[PDB]
Amino acid sequence: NKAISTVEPHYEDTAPAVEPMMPGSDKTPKNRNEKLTQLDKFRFAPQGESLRTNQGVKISDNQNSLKSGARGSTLLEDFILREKITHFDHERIPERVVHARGTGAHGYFQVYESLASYTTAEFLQDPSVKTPVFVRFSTVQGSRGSADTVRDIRGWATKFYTKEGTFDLVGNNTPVFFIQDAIKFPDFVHAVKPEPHNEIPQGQSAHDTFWDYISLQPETLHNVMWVMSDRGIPRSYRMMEGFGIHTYKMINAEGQCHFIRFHWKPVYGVSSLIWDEAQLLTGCDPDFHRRELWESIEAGDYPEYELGLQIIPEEDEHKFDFDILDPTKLIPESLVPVHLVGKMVLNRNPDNYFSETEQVAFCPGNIVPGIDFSDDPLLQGRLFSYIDTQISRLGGVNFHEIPINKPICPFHNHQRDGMHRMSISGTANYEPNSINNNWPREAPPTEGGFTTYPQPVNGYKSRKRSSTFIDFYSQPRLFWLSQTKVEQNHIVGGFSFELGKVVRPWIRERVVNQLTYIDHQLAQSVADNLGIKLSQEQLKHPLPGPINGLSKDRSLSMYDGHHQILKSRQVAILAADGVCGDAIDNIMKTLKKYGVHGKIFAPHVGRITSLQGNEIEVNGTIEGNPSVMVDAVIIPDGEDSIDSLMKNGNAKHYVIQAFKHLKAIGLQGKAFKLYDALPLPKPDEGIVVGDKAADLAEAFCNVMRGHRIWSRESVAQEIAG
Amino acid sequence: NKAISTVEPHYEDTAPAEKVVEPMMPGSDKTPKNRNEKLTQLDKFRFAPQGESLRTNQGVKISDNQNSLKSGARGSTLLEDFILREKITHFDHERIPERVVHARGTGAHGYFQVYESLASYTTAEFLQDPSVKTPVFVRFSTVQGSRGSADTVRDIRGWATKFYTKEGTFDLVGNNTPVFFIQDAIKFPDFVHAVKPEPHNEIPQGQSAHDTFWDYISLQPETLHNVMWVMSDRGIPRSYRMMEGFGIHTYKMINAEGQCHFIRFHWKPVYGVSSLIWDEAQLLTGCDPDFHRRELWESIEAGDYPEYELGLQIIPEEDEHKFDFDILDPTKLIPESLVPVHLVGKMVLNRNPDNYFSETEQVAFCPGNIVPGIDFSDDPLLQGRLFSYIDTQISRLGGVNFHEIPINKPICPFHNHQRDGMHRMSISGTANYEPNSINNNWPREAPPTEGGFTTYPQPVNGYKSRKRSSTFIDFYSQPRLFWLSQTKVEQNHIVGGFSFELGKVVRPWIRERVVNQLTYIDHQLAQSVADNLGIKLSQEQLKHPLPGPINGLSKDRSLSMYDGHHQILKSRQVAILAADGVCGDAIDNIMKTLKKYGVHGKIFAPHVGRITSLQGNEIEVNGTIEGNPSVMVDAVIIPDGEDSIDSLMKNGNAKHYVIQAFKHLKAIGLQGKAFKLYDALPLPKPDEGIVVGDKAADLAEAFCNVMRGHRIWSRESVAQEIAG
Ligand code: HEM
Ligand code: HEM
Repeated sequence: NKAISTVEPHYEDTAPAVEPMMPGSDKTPKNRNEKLTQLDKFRFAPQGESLRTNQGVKISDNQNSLKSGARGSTLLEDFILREKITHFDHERIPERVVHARGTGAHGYFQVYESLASYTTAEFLQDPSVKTPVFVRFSTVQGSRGSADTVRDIRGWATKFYTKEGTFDLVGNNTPVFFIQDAIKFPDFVHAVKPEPHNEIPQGQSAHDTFWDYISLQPETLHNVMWVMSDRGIPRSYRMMEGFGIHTYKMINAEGQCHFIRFHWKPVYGVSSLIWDEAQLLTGCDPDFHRRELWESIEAGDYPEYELGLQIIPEEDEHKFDFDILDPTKLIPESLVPVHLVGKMVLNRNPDNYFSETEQVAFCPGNIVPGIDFSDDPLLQGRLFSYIDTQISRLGGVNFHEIPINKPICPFHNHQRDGMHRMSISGTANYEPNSINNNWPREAPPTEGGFTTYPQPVNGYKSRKRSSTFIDFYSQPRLFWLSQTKVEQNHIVGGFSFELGKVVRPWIRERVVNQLTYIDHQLAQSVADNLGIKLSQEQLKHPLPGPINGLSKDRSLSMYDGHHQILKSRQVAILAADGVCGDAIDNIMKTLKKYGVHGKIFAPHVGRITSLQGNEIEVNGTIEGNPSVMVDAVIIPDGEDSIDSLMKNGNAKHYVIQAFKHLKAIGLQGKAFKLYDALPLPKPDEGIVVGDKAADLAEAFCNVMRGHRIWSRESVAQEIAG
Repeated sequence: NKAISTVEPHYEDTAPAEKVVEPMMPGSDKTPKNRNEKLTQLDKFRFAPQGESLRTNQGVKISDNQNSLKSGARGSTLLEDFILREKITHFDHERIPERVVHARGTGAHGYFQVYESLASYTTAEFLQDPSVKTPVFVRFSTVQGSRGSADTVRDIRGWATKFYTKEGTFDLVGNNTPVFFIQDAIKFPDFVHAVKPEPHNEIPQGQSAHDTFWDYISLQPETLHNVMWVMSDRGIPRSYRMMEGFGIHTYKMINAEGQCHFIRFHWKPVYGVSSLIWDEAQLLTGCDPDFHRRELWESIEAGDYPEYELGLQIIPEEDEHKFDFDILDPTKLIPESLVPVHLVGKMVLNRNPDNYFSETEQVAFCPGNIVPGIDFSDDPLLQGRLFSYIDTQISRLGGVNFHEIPINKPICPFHNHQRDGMHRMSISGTANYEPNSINNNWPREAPPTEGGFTTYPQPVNGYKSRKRSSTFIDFYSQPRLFWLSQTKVEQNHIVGGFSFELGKVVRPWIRERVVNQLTYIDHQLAQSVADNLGIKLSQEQLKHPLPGPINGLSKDRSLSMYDGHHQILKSRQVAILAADGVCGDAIDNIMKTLKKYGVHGKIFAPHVGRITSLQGNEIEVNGTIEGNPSVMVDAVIIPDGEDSIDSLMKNGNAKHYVIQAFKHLKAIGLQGKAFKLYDALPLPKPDEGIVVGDKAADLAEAFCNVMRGHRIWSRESVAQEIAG
């Protein structure tokens, strides 16, 4: 009778008589902006509402097709079924051709002080204006189901909804790109994408065709160095840098042009995973970066970034040992410093991933008055591409009427029709007209009408790479020389693991040969790893010289040049029934004092009982949340807890793995027994042992500030875990 | 200077000269002698660029593929650069929508052969003549995840087979379990939405382990049977070569005399049924998301061709109502010990695609694509499916002419009066209506006795109504049947699947409602899962009524993967761990003993290229220990060599290799000083799955015979304690 009712219409309440992830409107409705307010009209509230067809007809039985009898044939006249299945059948739209895998969030931007001296852009004029933003973060190679923590460039697209136009800063998490001229983009992407016969491999550049292309195109080496480094595996989108890469122009009210490069510097520091850890994480949480960003917004650890600019007066364009118009060159911050000019806060998750994140459309050609393009030949080709791709991705030329894509300022023009036209126009569809007195009207430049800066143009129509672009190794060498030794090793690790998966040996030898033109130690280390004998002529290949008297730049090193923030990090607390309850409380309160999140992982979900008899709510099982998902591990005392964990292979392995991943491990009291029973060397600077819980946790927090125990790395390679 | 030359047009060779296992290649490169009538049809659409110029799509030679046309070498890019715009345009529009379900998939060409004429059951031409080789294209897939998601997830596996027969293309569109989750097509979007990533955050990818899925399960007990299958190890197959397939639905077959037989389709693999274990499967998605796709492609390049026997359960029309379940209910299987499976033919997949997008991505299957001799039953799930596959393909493949895409074309004639539509390839020149006289009514209808399709005149009696058939209201007997048929090991893995999945469900009332549903299936099942979830079952929950036997059945052997099916040794993979100083003759005798049983040995060393034996000889290695962990192999063997052992004992991944392969119940072979490495690990007294010997070929022989059991299940209780 009750089983019978589950296949009959459901007319009664199904709701029962720490919290899950929820839509932003449910969880942070108080965080608002002008764009979110515009989106409210498109939001729905089915509470108290009947289930209905798309035409507004109430449905009585959502459990059964209309048939010729209870056991009969389904009838073609069932329009309810056919409308339902039909909508389902056509849910999917094409994924982005690159950066298919991504995640989005709303926030706002504030300029610190008017930049009128350098630009007329309205969203950079008034420190009291809160300019809404939408940001999509992404990887690049993988399709939309691929894993978050792969080794890849990360895309970083910010849509500023300004009162005089929508401006898109479409950048990456490294300051250079792989290629110089847009014409090569499909060649480079085809090389990195899965190979066309077997569509293997997903979310990895470790295959023949990528390294083949690298080996024939030395311009790629600079960005390859970045992605072979630990920059290629950020800990979190909240903890990477961001760059527009291209040189743009900035025009002020006098008509004076400054060359400009955009930056985002994360308030939460710059931190990365390690390769083995990253790869494991694609296994146990392929949504790690999306989830972490979603949950950091719900926690209050709101992503914050400072917008920076490198500012170069027009007359200084030719004073560097590199073309500022070359997208494989960066401008070292030692020569041209980054002025922090404003701040972005991400503070609201979307309600519907598809409506907002999937359908959002960015393009670098989406500039606003006060900003202009440069002759960077990568950027020039990009301007064509973004609008064109969106024609098929979002089904036509009205994608700007999709609510996430709408400006918040007026947008009157003479364009008409196209697929899924939302607007209803009633005035003259041509300019000049008199029948409507020529409204809407062109705006004079002094009124905000966009104009192009009158840069001089002298030359010959030609297909030719500028001779000033032909420098392929000096910046890779500078970036190498700027790394710490641990960072250099991980670079060598990156190249060797990736080339290890290249089948054709001549491709690996050809890449190693390229490396001998950057640094001989780097080439030698990779070669040794690949069983490659380097000739003496190779060991002696000539190395590039300093760039404007520069051979290192500290800002190019994650760990020596940037800060590590303790706040918002995650700590696994391993505990079973019988754990010391006061220990847990004391650890928790301490973690919280520094803004760190303690997660209780136990052999079962629900609650565990402390030896004091109190119940403690568990955050998940040990088996479900392995050590790769947390920054550090702490184990509280309690005889029955420790004994349970020592019988648990996963709990023992949790400690071995975190050790090998160079993470801080805290051990209280009898908990050290567990460490001592394992095949692990004796405690080092990152094994905090103590009897007092509060003391131990304070010391444990202090060790976390260092991010990882780099000195452990040598012995870590001998650990069986 | 060479550096300048790389940014100017490339007019010279780039391949290497000489002096020098094989990369994966388009099937036309590696297996051109594996032919069929379909591949020959596809030969017309292939191209040899060797010695050809680089051209626009209009055929215009390109002189400089390295630079946009600008106003000067350092100038602005000109709008007039049609070469650039054409190339970027096409790239900008490469992607098409993924399939709304089973978006992650792999395809391979092959052929089907019937054993004997099935004429007494069906007129279907491809089941009439053992001499003919019917071309097939198969697409295997997962269900939930998008196109980039990982192979070895816990999911149902899809298995669609397109038969290019001479009187029509027939699609058998199946899954790797014999039942489905839901009874009626109208529920399909609800179920799929429930299992797909949740709509606010699109989390999680390739997992049912989240609240909305198990919310749906707890409210729709019809789902429970197929949930048992996916929570078992059926949900993590070793290989698409080592799983079963089922059409699930009762279909009809119709012989030339108009007789109807109710049937159900089966695929039985020659290479047996073998599954991964969960911890292993999960690690596998991290180190190789392409694992099944790669394995299938490499199996074909190796000549370990996927082989499957088509099977038929056949039920005379008059037996329709004789079972303790409705044979039109797709949450119901027909136990093979009530109605046996009759093997009637054999499929072999023997060629890989040339272009994944052209063939695998663009192929369209639909269970509405039957041929004369086969008809539909009133299964209310199947009936809805007929509508969806054509409809979905209109947007996925860009319109109603997707049948003209080469991979989709039939190999027989196909004249009709359809016309136009987006990307019409064929050019028609005759009357476009029927009846016509201006072309004498050609193409013409075909009489049934000539092979024109006809529906078998099944009686239809009822009232127009939306109602679930009373005969479908049995949600718990077949889950119980399935549970009681598993070994205790398989039962434990089912409990672990429920517990891991429900462990990731945030809302506790959903976890409790599922555990409650399990009390109506088996009290011990519920209790084990409730223990792992911190749920205390009430006395009234443990006294919930359990269902009775099914036509006198409480167990069916075929429903157990390891008790009721075969393990096959041939085609399995073995890690041979070695470093510089390995005993060369041990590797040779191992390699040759493995070759003897058709087992592939892989030398994994601390570095790619070559290791040198103590004898002094160079050995090409298959890849690094680091880049090829133990989850990628069926078993591990460590040859002798004091310098090799000494190296691996300092390698953290080589030691973990043994530990992990031990915990994953795999067979481990150690020769001589190799055991020194084993004893130094935290592992117990060597068991039946550790083979130790000094003589290499002796040890390999005993090693291969231990591989015969697939996994060492008796080791399971101790492996839990082993430090990961
Ligand atoms: C400096 C080099 C480049 C950077 C930093 C960059 C950055 C990005 C980013 C972050 C996205 C993802 C935007 C999103 O979330 O929706 C993206 C998308 C894309 N870019 Fe690039 N890109 C670069 C170069 C190129 C080039 C040379 C082309 C080709 C001309 C190209 C074509 C595309 C296309 C077609 C998309 C997909 C746009 C869409 O579907 O919405 N980009 N780019
Ligand atoms: C017996 C249960 C079912 C089985 C065994 C099954 C099997 C499959 C398989 C294997 C595929 C992937 C085919 C491929 O490789 O391209 C598939 C795709 C699909 N199925 Fe199902 N299916 C079932 C039920 C349903 C239902 C009830 C619906 C909807 C009413 C549905 C709609 C679809 C759709 C729309 C696709 C995508 C087809 C395409 O894009 O070309 N299926 N099904």
